[PDB]
Amino acid sequence: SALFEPYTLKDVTLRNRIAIPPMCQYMAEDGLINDWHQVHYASMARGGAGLLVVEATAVAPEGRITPGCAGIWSDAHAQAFVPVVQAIKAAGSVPGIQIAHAGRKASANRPWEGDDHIGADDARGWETIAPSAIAFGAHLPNVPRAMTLDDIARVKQDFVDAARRARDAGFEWIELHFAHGFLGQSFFSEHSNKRTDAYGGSFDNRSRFLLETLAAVREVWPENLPLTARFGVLEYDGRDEQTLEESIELARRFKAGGLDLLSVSVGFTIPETNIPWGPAFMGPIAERVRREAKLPVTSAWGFGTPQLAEAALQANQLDLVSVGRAHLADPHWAYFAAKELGVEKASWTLPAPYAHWLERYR
Amino acid sequence: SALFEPYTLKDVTLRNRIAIPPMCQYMAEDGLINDWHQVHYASMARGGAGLLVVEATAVAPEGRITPGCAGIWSDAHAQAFVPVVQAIKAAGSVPGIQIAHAGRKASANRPWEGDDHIGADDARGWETIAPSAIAFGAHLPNVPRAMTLDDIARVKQDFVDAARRARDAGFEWIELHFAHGFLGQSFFSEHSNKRTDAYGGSFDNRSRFLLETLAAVREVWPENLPLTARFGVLEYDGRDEQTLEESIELARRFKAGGLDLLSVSVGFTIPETNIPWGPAFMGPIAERVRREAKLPVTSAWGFGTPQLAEAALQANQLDLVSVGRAHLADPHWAYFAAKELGVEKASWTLPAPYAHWLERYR
Ligand SMILES: Cc1cc2nc3c(=O)[nH]c(=O)nc-3n(C[C@H](O)[C@H](O)[C@H](O)COP(=O)(O)O)c2cc1C
Ligand SMILES: Cc1cc2nc3c(=O)[nH]c(=O)nc-3n(C[C@H](O)[C@H](O)[C@H](O)COP(=O)(O)O)c2cc1C
Ligand SMILES: CCOC(=O)/C(=N\O)C(C)=O
Ligand SMILES: CCOC(=O)/C(=N\O)C(C)=O
Ligand SMILES: CCOC(=O)/C(=N\O)C(C)=O
Ligand SMILES: CCOC(=O)/C(=N\O)C(C)=O
Ligand SMILES: CCOC(=O)/C(=N\O)C(C)=O
Ligand SMILES: CCOC(=O)/C(=N\O)C(C)=O
Repeated sequence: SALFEPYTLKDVTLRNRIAIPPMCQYMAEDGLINDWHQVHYASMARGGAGLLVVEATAVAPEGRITPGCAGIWSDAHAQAFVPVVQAIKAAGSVPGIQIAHAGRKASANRPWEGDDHIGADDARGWETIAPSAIAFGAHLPNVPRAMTLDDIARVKQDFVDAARRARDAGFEWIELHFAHGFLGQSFFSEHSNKRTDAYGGSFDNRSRFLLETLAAVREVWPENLPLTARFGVLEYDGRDEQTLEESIELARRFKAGGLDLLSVSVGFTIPETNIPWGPAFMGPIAERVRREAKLPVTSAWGFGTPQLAEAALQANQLDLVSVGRAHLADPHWAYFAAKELGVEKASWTLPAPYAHWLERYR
Repeated sequence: SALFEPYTLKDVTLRNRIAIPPMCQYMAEDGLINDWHQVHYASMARGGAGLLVVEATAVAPEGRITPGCAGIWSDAHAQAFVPVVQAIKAAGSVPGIQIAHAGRKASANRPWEGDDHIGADDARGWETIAPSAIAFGAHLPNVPRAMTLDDIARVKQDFVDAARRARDAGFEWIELHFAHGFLGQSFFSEHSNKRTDAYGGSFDNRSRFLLETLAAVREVWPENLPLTARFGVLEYDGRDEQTLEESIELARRFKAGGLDLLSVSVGFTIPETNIPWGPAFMGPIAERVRREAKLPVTSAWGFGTPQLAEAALQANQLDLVSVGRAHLADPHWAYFAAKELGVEKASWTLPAPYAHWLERYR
């Protein structure tokens, strides 16, 4: 089965094509991860996935989505990830991390605590920053402060320092969070970027923050470890053909700038959209980005059955299949997929203390 | 659903009727558990089971099954369990432990490393002890040393010391391992016990080691925490009616000795048997023990589907359903069962960072 073929990118070899995409846990305190994350990540890595990308980890305190978000804005924050890196590697998986800045969608409650912007009377909140002083709307009404040129320099340096820390902590795969309506995506989109300086207006200017951040990270991230990004390539806002064409052109520039793989997603920049949710619906879009930009890709949002994942690889729509929620339901989902796809010795997707007995359960 | 009704025994309340029975991991070193066990147990506890009984933990070095078995024969060994106890509790499950002595089945290889008695030239092996100098046979040919009265006194004290260490580590539930052909079971069975002293021959004599060990443990284990045992009530050796009658009588004497619940199993004392493996095959046997000995029971060996578990509880065959291998396959099996049985808010079997999203997946 294609899902269980290894994948090599730079010096990193994944044992199969199953990637666990970044999934915020909202369980950190002051950015510091803890026993929640340690067990959560170690268990999923033992489940068999070849790559585990750690959740959106803020490059700066105001770049957290919520008060429960992980951070990597100090060396002490980075050192807290070391046992997670070690547990993922000990399980035979590859440890990655998504480094992030939530932009105008920051200072929000946890999803099971309202999911909305923290009110001004709640001392847990903080001022948000963005390309322009314009709110997302809906449940995120807080108007962000428009970034200064010094803010732009500072946030870029925060991404550099976050990448340096991720490198030194032993991560073997990095993903820049340029998707999902957060800071990077909001620089690209004309919905959110009304700037009149070098960072807004034209395609070159809207791309500039993302390309400059990529280039700055490229200087500190090892050439032999995959340098990746997540990017929303369309919004389902009635502008899809033009937006996809521009996003694919930006992907070409990412490739020229040393990007090794693109996690293809939806922008989620504004709420006034009509996303056609369905099984594997991103398949054709990821395939178009992969083929037209000539870059390996992953995607998510409905590939979480063994046959859907296998079909996407066979059709050369994806290079890795990201499977998120199914791994929250079952940390050993990779083993479940190996069984369903008839992999020889499927139980040995898991470590010996499980595999021995489940082979004989069979 | 009966499977998701709470259960109270002494001062302990389990949130549902799903118990994870003891399952050796073979990953300890010199009896000390480590990060294998920490993640393994914490992840299963977060999966939703109401009770998690930690694997057979040796009361003495020679009572391990294998060089990978956990031990609790010193205070340092007990302290290693504290983070496991606390992680199970933090997940909302109840931490138990099975304390054990492998008897003539000790000094064996891990199951995926031959599963057989360690060879005499292998430096990892040790001298085994048993009621009588008689080998199990088959893949376990080593002849054990017949225990003296001094050995009997010492092993009993080892069980006492282990129970006191388990108490201080914070376990809320203890299970004495009198099953599966190990030391306790082998004192009961005429196949393995040929003694001519007070500990062999008659039913009273064969029961004596088990009753005296239970009574000695009772003096140090808190009256307000469940005191349980696992015991093989038949062998499938052509002597089932007589053996089950004797085993049920011993269960009555365990109850008179303060036992709160019996984990009903098969003896596995000798290899020359014909065990009729099948779904829920222990149901009728556990029901007979429960009704005739008037004692709460659990059992295992084929209850690991949601409907089989539910049916056994509704028929009053069991008070708790032990589900072992299904939790190695999926450490969130309790959530899978809640979904299959149509429990309201089934996703909230899991902690919020999973439950919130799986409710909406639905
Ligand atoms: C709990 C949760 C947290 C998420 N956090 C992140 C995140 O930190 N970064 C990110 O890029 N996507 C995040 N996402 C989106 C997922 O990576 C993924 O795209 C989504 O779950 C769809 O894939 P699936 O259908 O396999 O679940 C998150 C999704 C969930 C359910
Ligand atoms: C890996 C493994 C380890 C086990 N270790 C123990 C043990 O330490 N003590 C015990 O009493 N039973 C042990 N058993 C037997 C189980 O507790 C249980 O009775 C068996 O797995 C049957 O239940 P199931 O059909 O739900 O798996 C073990 C079983 C397995 C698969
Ligand atoms: C068998 C492979 O798994 C392991 O050894 C492990 N984590 O995966 C540890 C720390 O014991
Ligand atoms: C809905 C698009 O945004 C995401 O997927 C996300 N992070 O990227 C979270 C934490 O929800
Ligand atoms: C029929 C069950 O066989 C097993 O796997 C087992 N436990 O589950 C053993 C041998 O310990
Ligand atoms: C909200 C549930 O969180 C937990 O269960 C936990 N351990 O289990 C923590 C706080 O780390
Ligand atoms: C075959 C019966 O033995 C067991 O289940 C056991 N412990 O009790 C193991 C395999 O470790
Ligand atoms: C509640 C819907 O869950 C999702 O689709 C999701 N990821 O899978 C989000 C919003 O991040």
